[PDB]
Amino acid sequence: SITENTSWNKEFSAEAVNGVFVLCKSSSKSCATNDLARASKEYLPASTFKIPNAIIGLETGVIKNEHQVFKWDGKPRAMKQWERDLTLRGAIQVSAVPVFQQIAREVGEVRMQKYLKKFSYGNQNISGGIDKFWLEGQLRISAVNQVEFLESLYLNKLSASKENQLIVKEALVTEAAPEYLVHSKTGFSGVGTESNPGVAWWVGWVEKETEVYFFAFNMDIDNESKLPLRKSIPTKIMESEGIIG
Amino acid sequence: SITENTSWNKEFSAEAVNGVFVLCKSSSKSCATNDLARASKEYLPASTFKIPNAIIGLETGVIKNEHQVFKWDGKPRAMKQWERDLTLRGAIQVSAVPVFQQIAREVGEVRMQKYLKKFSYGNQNISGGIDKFWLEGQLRISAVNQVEFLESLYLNKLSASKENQLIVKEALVTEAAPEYLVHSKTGFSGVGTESNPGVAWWVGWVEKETEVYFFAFNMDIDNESKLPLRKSIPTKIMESEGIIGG
Repeated sequence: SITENTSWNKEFSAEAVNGVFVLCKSSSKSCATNDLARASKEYLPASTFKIPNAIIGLETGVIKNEHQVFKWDGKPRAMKQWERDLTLRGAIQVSAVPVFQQIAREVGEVRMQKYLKKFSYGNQNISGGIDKFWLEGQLRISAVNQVEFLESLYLNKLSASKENQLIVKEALVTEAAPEYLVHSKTGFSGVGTESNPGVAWWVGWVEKETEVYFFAFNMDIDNESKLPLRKSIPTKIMESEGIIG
Repeated sequence: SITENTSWNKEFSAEAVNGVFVLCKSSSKSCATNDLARASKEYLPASTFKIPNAIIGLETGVIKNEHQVFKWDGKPRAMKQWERDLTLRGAIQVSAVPVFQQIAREVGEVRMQKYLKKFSYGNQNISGGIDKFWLEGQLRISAVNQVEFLESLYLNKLSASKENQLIVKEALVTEAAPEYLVHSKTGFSGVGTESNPGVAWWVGWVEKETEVYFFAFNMDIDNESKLPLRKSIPTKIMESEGIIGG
């Protein structure tokens, strides 16, 4: 049961951001958001899709194990940060699209469709090209569905081996302290246009002491300069709730 | 095979210390140390023993899974740091004794002995009391053996399920950046005296870009103020090797 916390809009009004934050304590049965309507509205997942794509790559054997190195062929890539050999974790953490485009091609449409049905992943529409459906195609997922999916992963309840779920979880670690641990992933589809803006995401979970909080944030974005808000707005909200290391 | 780099002794002498650092690139077939003799000398593992103990706990079913919460009964602990409920990761990282003493008791001496044989864990001598052999007992392990054991864990080659090895590995993450990840564990037997020192440890591995480095450090400790050197000396050596920065 999700409730609407109107005070959480304060953090969005300052930057004139149209977006949504969903935060759940312990389980997805206890959630709150700044915007009930937008919470279940579906958007391109962009690089947040690297989470299911990595699990599927491991499940199908396309990715051998957690120590696979994705070698760079020396050919130009869109971001300099991607122009190097990367581990599975590195490729996820730097959001190396071309690595995951090749994984998706090797998985193929039939297997991709099967796993997204098992994972209950959004509208499950992978039309738009096997290497671009999550970037510019027809796939859509809401913030609420992201939290449901992440909770499954946290609990090892996805239809995949526990080993493969654990591998992907360590790849998502982004903040670590003795009694505080964050697993998270960003996404950014691009800037679209003023009338049809892009979308930016931050999704994950926080473990503080013996509690766990699942979260998903998205926002409309038409100016790349606003990108950091995808982390700072959720972080400010979480810190205001005492979720801090 | 392991080579000696005496130029590293500088980093220890400056600060009072008698100790050893072992550092290996890619595998334990490419290792270097400041002191070959001390690299193979065996010392009490102290809380570095939480690594095998946790794996054994999971393998035997004593620890249920990665999400088990170790609840505090309310009775006082040596430290207030531990008078709280802890996850497995928390119990490893705040180095919560009583949690691991109970795990050891439940595992029992016969099973504990069996797993330390499978893991080739030091002198495999667990006499001294089942809940204190790694803290005050007869168990000893060298820095070289620590690296070998950690490399096996990294590769999922210990005699344990891959799932349980993965669970324990996430619990050991202590630093995280996109292309830099550290798994590590400290240990400290106590502050001894100048003539009968305690031992302090830092062991782990660093994944930097697509390379991996295994490490194990120990030092004699006879002054409480010197404890942080267990991280700063290895850090300085690793920085000199180009691992830390760029």
